[PDB]
Amino acid sequence: MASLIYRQLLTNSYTVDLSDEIQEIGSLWKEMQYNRDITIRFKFASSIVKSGGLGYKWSEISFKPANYQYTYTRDGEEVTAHTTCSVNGMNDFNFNGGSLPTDFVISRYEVIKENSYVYVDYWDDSQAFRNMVYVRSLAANLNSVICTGGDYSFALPVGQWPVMTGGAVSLHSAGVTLSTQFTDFVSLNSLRFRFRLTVEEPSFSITRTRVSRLYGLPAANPNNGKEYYEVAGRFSLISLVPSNDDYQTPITNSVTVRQDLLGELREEFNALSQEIAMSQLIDLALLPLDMFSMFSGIKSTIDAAKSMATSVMKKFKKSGLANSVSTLTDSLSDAASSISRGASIRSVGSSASAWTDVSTQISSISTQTSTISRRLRLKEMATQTEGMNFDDISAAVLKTKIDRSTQISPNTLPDIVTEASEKFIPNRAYRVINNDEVFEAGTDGRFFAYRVETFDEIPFDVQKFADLVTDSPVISAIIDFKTLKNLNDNYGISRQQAFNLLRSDPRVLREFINQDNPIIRNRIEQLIMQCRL
Amino acid sequence: INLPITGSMDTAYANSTQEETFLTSTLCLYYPTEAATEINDNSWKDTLSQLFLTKGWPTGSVYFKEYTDIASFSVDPQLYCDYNVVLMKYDATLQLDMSELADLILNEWLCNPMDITLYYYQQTDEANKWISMGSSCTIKVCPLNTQTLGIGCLTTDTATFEEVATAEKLVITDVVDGVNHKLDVTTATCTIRNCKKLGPRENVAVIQVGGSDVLDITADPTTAPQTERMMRINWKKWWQVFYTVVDYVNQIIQAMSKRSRSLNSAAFYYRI
Amino acid sequence: QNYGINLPITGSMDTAYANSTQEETFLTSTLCLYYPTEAATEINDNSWKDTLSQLFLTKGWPTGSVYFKEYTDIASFSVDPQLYCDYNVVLMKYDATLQLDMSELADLILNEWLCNPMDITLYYYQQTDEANKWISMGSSCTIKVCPLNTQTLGIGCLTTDTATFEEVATAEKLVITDVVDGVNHKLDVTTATCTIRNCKKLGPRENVAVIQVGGSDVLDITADPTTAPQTERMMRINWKKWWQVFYTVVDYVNQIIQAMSKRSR
Amino acid sequence: INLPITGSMDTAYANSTQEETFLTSTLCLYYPTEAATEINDNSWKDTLSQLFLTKGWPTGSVYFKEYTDIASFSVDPQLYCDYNVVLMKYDATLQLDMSELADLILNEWLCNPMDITLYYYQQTDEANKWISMGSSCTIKVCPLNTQTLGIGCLTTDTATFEEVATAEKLVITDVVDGVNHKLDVTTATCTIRNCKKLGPRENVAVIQVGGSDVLDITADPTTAPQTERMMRINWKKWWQVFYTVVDYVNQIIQAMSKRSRSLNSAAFYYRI
Amino acid sequence: QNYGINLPITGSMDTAYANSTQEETFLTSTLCLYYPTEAATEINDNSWKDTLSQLFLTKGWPTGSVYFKEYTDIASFSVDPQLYCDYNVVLMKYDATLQLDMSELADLILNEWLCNPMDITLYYYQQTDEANKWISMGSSCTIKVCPLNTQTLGIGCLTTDTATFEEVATAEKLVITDVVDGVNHKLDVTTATCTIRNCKKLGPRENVAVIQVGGSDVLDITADPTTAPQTERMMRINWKKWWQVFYTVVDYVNQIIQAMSKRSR
Ligand SMILES: *[C@@H]1O[C@H](CO)[C@@H](O)[C@H](O)[C@H]1NC(C)=O
Ligand SMILES: *[C@@H]1O[C@H](CO)[C@@H](O)[C@H](O)[C@H]1NC(C)=O
Ligand SMILES: *[C@@H]1O[C@H](CO)[C@@H](O)[C@H](O)[C@H]1NC(C)=O
Ligand SMILES: *[C@@H]1O[C@H](CO)[C@@H](O)[C@H](O)[C@H]1NC(C)=O
Ligand SMILES: [Ca+2]
Ligand SMILES: [Ca+2]
Ligand SMILES: [Ca+2]
Ligand SMILES: [Ca+2]
Ligand SMILES: [Ca+2]
Ligand SMILES: [Ca+2]
Ligand SMILES: [Ca+2]
Ligand SMILES: [Ca+2]
Ligand SMILES: [Ca+2]
Ligand SMILES: [Ca+2]
Ligand SMILES: [Ca+2]
Ligand SMILES: [Ca+2]
Repeated sequence: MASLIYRQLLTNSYTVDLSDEIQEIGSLWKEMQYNRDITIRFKFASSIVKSGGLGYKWSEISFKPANYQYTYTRDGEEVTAHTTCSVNGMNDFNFNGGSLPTDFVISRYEVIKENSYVYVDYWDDSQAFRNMVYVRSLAANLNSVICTGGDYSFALPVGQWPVMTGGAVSLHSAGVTLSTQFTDFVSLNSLRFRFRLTVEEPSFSITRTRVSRLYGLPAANPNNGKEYYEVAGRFSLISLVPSNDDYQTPITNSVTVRQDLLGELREEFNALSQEIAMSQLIDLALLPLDMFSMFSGIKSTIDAAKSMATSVMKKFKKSGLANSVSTLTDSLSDAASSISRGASIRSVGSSASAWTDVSTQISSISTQTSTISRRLRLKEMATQTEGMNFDDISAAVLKTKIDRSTQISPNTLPDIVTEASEKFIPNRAYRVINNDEVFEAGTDGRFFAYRVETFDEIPFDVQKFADLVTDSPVISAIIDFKTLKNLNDNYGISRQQAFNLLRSDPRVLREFINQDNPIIRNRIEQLIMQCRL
Repeated sequence: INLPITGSMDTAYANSTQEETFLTSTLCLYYPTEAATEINDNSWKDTLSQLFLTKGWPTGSVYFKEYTDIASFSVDPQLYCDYNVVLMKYDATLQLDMSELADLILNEWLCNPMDITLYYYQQTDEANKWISMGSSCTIKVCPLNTQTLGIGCLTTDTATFEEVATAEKLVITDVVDGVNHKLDVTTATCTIRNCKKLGPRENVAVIQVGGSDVLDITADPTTAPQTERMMRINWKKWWQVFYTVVDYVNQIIQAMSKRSRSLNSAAFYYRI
Repeated sequence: QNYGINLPITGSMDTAYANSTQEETFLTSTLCLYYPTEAATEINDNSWKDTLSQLFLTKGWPTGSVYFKEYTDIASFSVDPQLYCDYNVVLMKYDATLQLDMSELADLILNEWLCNPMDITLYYYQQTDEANKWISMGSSCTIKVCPLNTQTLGIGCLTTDTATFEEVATAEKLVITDVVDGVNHKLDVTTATCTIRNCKKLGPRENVAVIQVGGSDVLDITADPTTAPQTERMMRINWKKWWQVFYTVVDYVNQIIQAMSKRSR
Repeated sequence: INLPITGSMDTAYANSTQEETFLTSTLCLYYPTEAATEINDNSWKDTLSQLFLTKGWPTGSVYFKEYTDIASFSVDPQLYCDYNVVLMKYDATLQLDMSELADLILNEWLCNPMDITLYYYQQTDEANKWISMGSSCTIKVCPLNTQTLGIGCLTTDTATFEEVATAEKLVITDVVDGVNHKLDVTTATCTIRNCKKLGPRENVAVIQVGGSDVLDITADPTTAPQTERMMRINWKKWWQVFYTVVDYVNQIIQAMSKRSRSLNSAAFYYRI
Repeated sequence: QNYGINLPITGSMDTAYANSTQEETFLTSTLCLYYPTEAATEINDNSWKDTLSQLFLTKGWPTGSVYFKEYTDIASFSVDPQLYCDYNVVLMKYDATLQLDMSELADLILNEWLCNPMDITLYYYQQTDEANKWISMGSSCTIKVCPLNTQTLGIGCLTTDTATFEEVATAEKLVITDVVDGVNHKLDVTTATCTIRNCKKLGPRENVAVIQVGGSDVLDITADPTTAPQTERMMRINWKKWWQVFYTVVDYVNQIIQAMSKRSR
């Protein structure tokens, strides 16, 4: 569950590729209340480029960005505003009367249809457009406009004039995003809306030609002499003004942030480690905290809310954990395939098993046990375990810290999740049960064999512990033999409680933690203090 | 000191701390220029010194402080004495001025500064007010609605603001607690500070020398209290007033007690 | 929640270390630097304050928590030094002709003084204990003192002729005077220009931190000549510029705040 | 060697290794030209050697290496001996220069070179600094943000950078540890290297021939340490200085200790 | 983590051979080639460095771990060779007129020397053991020695008439002088142009690898005329071009790094 979240990150890694593709082909806190009113007055431009010859042929009639700067009244103050209108995704038609130099030819001219989209960047000298540096949500409700094309005559020096007329489309507001206007010394943060085009009744046509009953709006005279087109509405915007002790609300948002750069985030984690409780933590460490539930309580910024899970995933599949997993899978595959020329490095067990191939040894049984235990961390996020599955506790600590820690940011949470997953409980032990005989092991080179009912040690049977841990399910050492025996001695323990502690059952664990057993509280506090970062 | 204190009821009453608190404390009178004027003398201070020397206050314990005007005194009072007395003349045209002075020096304030241009301030509780001091404090304020727009005012036009003060030297501004206010103030001539009120200042003693009690320490019109260090005298001269003070100083120092919070010389603490 | 009372505290030596307060005390505290005009003059920039604040941001001190408060010279800063912050750092240039002024300044700000007023025209005062002194502030203080015998007669000075008095100061913007504790003195001061206050030294203000930017350590805080101590918050740098000084202060601010402790009074 | 050591407290103190470390080690004084000039002799080196020969140091073990001035010496000090003594004069103008000299020779540094035009570097810990040597290093620094843009500086206009060093032969720059800086440097004259400070160099010994102890080895303004091999003398001549050195050399070598890290003729280790 | 001590080590014969360190040291280390200007001349290509780096990329070394460092001539390189990398390769041309010079270069860089200074003017030195030599560098050295007898007088030379001395060097950029070990010698050296150091030879420097691009093996590292050894990191090549040589080095770099071992000091 709390390890299922890591398994799900690894599983859904395949979305990072398409996210990067999209990005490539594209390229204490408080709250302030916009939902203020606006009126956007804009207009189009055109770019006409004629060919030489006798003057009967054009090679381009295309659209062009168009700025505009005006003033209007809002809530009793005259505000100066500035718009910039452009288009994307248009149909390029062409007319051709022949190859002779005297035949009417428009080699390419643009028309915006329902498959096009126009963008209108907006800006004014109000307070919102300097306060919108950290946004939580943005959405606008604007009325529609109907923009119609006007009369346009082609200057043919000889003969009759072709008259471009008709054409009309309806802009309705659909989509709001942020943008920037780049000045000579400073930059301005702006709010660009996207209107969708809906074709209308008036059909564009080119007189004295075989073109008629053609809908859309071309670039010849889109404004039809109108000085501008005007939409009116309201824009709703939420802010993340980094305020403080509950007074002195900023204005202009009055802040810089950690973009000037972990050295102090680690100290925050090491301050928040021990404050965490244990009973509620065990109550939280059994919950399948999938992507939504893990990334809901984060009051993110408008960009982090869009890319948070993918942001952490693109770094989570770069780490020792992911690389070790891929290495293990490659080892298993190459072992199942290479048998004829079989990799004969080592096999501490009945036969060759990738889980039991000691290597990189830069006591012998201690080394073997530690090396075999460095792969039970992979068993944990491979679902061949039975108990509290230590990575689950690590993820519970993670989700309990990143909901409190003030210092959380879009660039920041990535590689924090991974440093957590990598450095939480570095040393950790596991056990396997077989005919009432428990064989333990730990990455710190320690092994303990012992019987369930009467805890008394036994020689550690290697080449059997391996044969069992390879295939049989594994368990975690939350209740490891040292503390287990201390408990069975001082706090006299029953058969069922001991079996459930071997199986690492949260019911009996939380029951002891509520019975105030210091020989378990100390162990859980040790696990917390190891989950330090 | 969050720790508790324990005691009993059988213990015996100790000797009187009077006749030693005098030797180990100082006293400071604040008197208006009118007093020295009507007196028309230059040794009245040494006279009151030698009178206190009979009443038990030793020679180097008493001090006097002329203050030309009630407002001039209200402008940043600097009280550093183990016992303070203030003789306050009555003037109906200065009722709110010498009620604000009372509320300021009788009680203990914890003050943060205010940057009106970089920030928009509010109040949290019913004890978080804005005290402005200076030579001419003309204040105007605009309350902002739920959507950061003005209520009966405009964020750009200062004329539309609501004038709460007009060419005053000390103003204690209380507004609706729970809304964001934009301000406009003569920041060149006056500094305005957001202060929380705390436990009282038992070190001072205001003595209204004229008419009936008017001082409303409490900014809410429901208590209208009258404390023990808020006294009243009827006067036709000033020597009689000072003789009264001298003869009944022990009662005033019984009405007063040395502070507990800390040492400081101002009417308010600064905590940024 | 007893106030102005002192009671026995108790504890033990098995307690686990509670927290780690840095990076939270930073967020919930305010820091205030006091730099000289020479530094801004050598820097010649209108954005260095915002720059240093953005830098402190990395160390954890947020934007609206760091403050800068210029001072023209050591004398101008010693005249009524109003240090009101949760953490104060002071930079101090070295000048052998100002050792006593910049030691008096240290003795004043580092230590917490309880100061009663003084009325010279009427009263003749005496110092009771070794921690009782007379601190005079103003534009220019000129102090003269006549000790007096048991019969209020002068010793080497005439109570009427001020010229006979013995001079201890001459147009100083700050004097800290320690005289023979146990005899009554008659004083003469330029009261119209400077104020003198009879002060007693309580324990030390752990809220400030002085940093001598230049020469060797010379600050003789304690008036007595036997101790000549040097505390934790009395720092020393060698310099040839000021940007390096500020970068060093920033990079080692955490040590400074571990050397400083929030106030008790 | 990561293996552990063991011992005991019943073992006895062995004989003196002094009077053999002299026979199997070398000593090297670094004095200023002012000394030779004041002396105005030619065989004073042979004199000091024949004097040392009584204290035990044999003929072919002592060496004298002249340096014209503190900065000229600071530029690439080539200390290669088994015992180094340096005599350094006091000058309030060269205070920081001869504190940086101390920080450089007294301590052992691991240095990586820097490519400024092609890269932008930062600092990591409290012991990673940038040391620049040469005829005149005029360094300017511009901090940057995460998105490679200036903070109080413009990445194009060099004249907007922050000049930390102006015409200094040896500079030891410490900047804020965590942020990326862009540097402008006179690469044609000076070379600047990112060096991490290792443990101290126990092979050298500084002697401030003049004023009070001012050397601040550690760049943090809290320690201000005074190490063992950092002496101070008062002088009016140089013969008295050298006689003092010779007469109390055994104490100097008892405060020094041959290195452990490695053999190397430079004042800092180079590991690319 | 004890330093400056020698402690006994232990081991066994049951431990298994760990995975290979090549393709990890190739990333966590650095390589530095030294080539002669003749090669760049014959080549006349401004991109050969990036070409060879991209070729190394296939063999494992990353792009910013390899360095090429030119040198005009064997003698101009012998003059103060400051090798600081993790794996150094040197290419060396064969020239019978430079046999001893390019053998001294080998005996200098291949081995690790503990070098103390020398004061010709004052002292008369001697060699204690067979591994104490006198190595002199500079633009042009001219060394002349005079042995002494028991009573500090010359043996076939006069302590005043320098001309009587015996000439061991004549206008050499690098010299390695081994004289009779056990007799006091006086020296005359043009110290303006050259510096002479008294060095002791220690275990080999396993960081450098010399490659004689030309004729037969003549390099006699050891000065005793009995060993005449050929070491592992002392290679020979036949050549008619230079692209082929660099391709050989790139294709057999792993063998070179197997024949070399990182330093101990
Ligand atoms: C330390 O943590 C405990 C509980 O975790 C809390 O009660 C205490 O206030 C903390 N200390 C500080 C100085 O905040
Ligand atoms: C307390 O007062 C009584 C009555 O005056 C007196 O006898 C006694 O001495 C006083 N206590 C002390 C400690 O002096
Ligand atoms: C150490 O000194 C003692 C006393 O002089 C001497 O007897 C002994 O031989 C010395 N040790 C050695 C190893 O010579
Ligand atoms: C060395 O090779 C073996 C066999 O393929 C492999 O199991 C081991 O992980 C390798 N070593 C490292 C450090 O990857
Ligand atoms: Ca008023
Ligand atoms: Ca209120
Ligand atoms: Ca109004
Ligand atoms: Ca002074
Ligand atoms: Ca006199
Ligand atoms: Ca005294
Ligand atoms: Ca310098
Ligand atoms: Ca600048
Ligand atoms: Ca640093
Ligand atoms: Ca030679
Ligand atoms: Ca001869
Ligand atoms: Ca020899």
